[PDB]
Amino acid sequence: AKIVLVLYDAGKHAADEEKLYGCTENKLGIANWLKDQGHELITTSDKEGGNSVLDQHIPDADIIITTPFHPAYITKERIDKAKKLKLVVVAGVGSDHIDLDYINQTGKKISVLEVTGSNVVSVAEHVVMTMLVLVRNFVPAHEQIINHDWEVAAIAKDAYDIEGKTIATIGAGRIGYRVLERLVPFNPKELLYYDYQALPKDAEEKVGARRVENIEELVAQADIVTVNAPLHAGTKGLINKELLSKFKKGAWLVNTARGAICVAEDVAAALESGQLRGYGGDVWFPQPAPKDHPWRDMRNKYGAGNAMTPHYSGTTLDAQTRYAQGTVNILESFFTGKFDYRPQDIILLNGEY
Amino acid sequence: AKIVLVLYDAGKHAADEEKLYGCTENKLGIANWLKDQGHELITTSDKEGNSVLDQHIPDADIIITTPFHPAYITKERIDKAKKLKLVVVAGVGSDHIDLDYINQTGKKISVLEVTGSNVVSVAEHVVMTMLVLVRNFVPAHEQIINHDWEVAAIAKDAYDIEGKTIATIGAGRIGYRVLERLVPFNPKELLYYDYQALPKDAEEKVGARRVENIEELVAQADIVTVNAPLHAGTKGLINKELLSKFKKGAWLVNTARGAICVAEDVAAALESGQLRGYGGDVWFPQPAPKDHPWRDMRNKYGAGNAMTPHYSGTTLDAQTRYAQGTVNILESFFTGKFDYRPQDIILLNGEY
Repeated sequence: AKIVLVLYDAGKHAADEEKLYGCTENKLGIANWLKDQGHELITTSDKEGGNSVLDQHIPDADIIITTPFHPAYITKERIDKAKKLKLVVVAGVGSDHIDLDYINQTGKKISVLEVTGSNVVSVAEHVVMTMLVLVRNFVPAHEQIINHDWEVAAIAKDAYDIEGKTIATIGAGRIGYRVLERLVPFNPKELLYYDYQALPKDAEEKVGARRVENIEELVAQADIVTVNAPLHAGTKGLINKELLSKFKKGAWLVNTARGAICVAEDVAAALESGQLRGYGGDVWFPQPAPKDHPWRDMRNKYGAGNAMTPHYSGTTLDAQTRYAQGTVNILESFFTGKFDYRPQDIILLNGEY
Repeated sequence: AKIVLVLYDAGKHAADEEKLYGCTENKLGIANWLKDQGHELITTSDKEGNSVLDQHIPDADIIITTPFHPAYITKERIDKAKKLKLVVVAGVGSDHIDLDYINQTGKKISVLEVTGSNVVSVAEHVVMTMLVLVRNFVPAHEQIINHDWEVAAIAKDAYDIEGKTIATIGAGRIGYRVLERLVPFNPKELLYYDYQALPKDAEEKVGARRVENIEELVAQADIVTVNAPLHAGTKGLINKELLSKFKKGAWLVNTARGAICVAEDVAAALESGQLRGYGGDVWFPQPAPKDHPWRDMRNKYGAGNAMTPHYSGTTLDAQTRYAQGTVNILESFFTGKFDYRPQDIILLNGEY
């Protein structure tokens, strides 16, 4: 079987860290396994333009493996040319780069699987970390040290404890809930959530969570807001100038979900105005963020309140090990003809939901 | 009564933030409370050198200090303080007060601090610092603001805190609250070393296992955090010998006292990879000199440093607790009820 694996080139970084499975140099740790089984593995980061290594191999690829961290766009056009395509894998979680709709609507016999649950802890930790960084004003504090300064009042004047804050999640899916779980022993004033359906009463109670009917009422009472929902018609451009005006004045906002859920210039304005005290997270639109993206240079009135990182929260080394293992499991399920996939991993099975 | 309150000048920052109580400009938010009660308040930052503190010491009934800008209540000052009845720390930490001398004199001076008021603030700082180091946040943010984007450069040394073995040296108020906050992160195990056991049911609440000696503790730990007082057993505890027994690539956090570490030994361990990261907000000497080795030290990747100035206990939330607790102490004294919170007492009329 011919497998096309699309990942980024990690360059010298792959040489520094053998556990960095998720790059072209290290090949998810599956190269020898595939070779020993008689399979042909094409690994490439070249995924854009008709001339690309990806497109060269598409016509006779049996399997394509992709990553949200360097997503090969498995478009209608590519699917149509992929005459032997049987399985598309996401070595991680997130599938917007694959035209699931097209596969399902046509009824093409193509399975699409991802390593469900493998990303969740990593992102949830990143959220709580980012909350803490922002609320406790860590960034300018650290900057003082490395700049050979020491002016405690300059930091203290905008530093709080997370204790006694009201904390709101937009979305209480796997990540949102794991964030709430992690926030419990921090003794927030209250944990709150908005979602299209309720958490079960026992789940709500385990984290002391209260359901708020609408986002406007949710954000109005929240010291801290975190976005943990997918990008869709209900969430695209959700965090805009209008909704931001409904936030608590000097609220902190974290988004490790999708960049497009925010209107980027609206967030920058709100931070600079004091409507937000801080913003952080690792997701951008466009992504990778251009060098000029407003979220890079945006600061609050004190020159802080920015806890942005490149998009990496779900690709820690621990997450990458789970992605690599999960990819092997999926591939073994396929190669053996068992198709004994983990039910949660199945996005489409031979084109069906 | 005459109350001398020794803080620091926050300058323009005091005007920026009204909840910044711990500075001379804002006078713990007690200046009017004190005047309304008929007391005289002297506020100064001048504590070195005929300094203003020294001018007022001879007839101060009460001196209020802050551990963040400590006025040293020295042997000489105790001698000169003819009316001294009460010394208060608007916060927690009494290193700057010669308690041994006060006790020795037989003078009826109470010394109180707002016990418990800094604990959550420091505990949060610890867990934050752990996450920042483990998840490799510092170089990640630096990329963004440097207009770069190279995920692999960050990911190559970024881990989840989940599945890590985490150890605290000391399981007192801060140490225990750190452990409590770590529980839902699913660590492989939470461990502690201390001179006394956690009460059984507190031990079981965080799933902690006691380790009998420090060497054994640090040898199995992915992350170590220092939450012990500075004394004979802990001064220079974290030296090159002990560090060489750390798990290779461990993360170390210290928000307790700078002097529990040997500064150059920690820096050496970070540069060599014995530590993957070091963080915390305590320094020795403090404030840190401009070339203090902990400022510039990095792991081989140019990261592994999550140092801050000494501010974890200075958050606005803690400062509110300090101001309120200082009111509580003062009013217990003023009313002559002396109905102090038992945990606030360091000396009661000179006695431990």
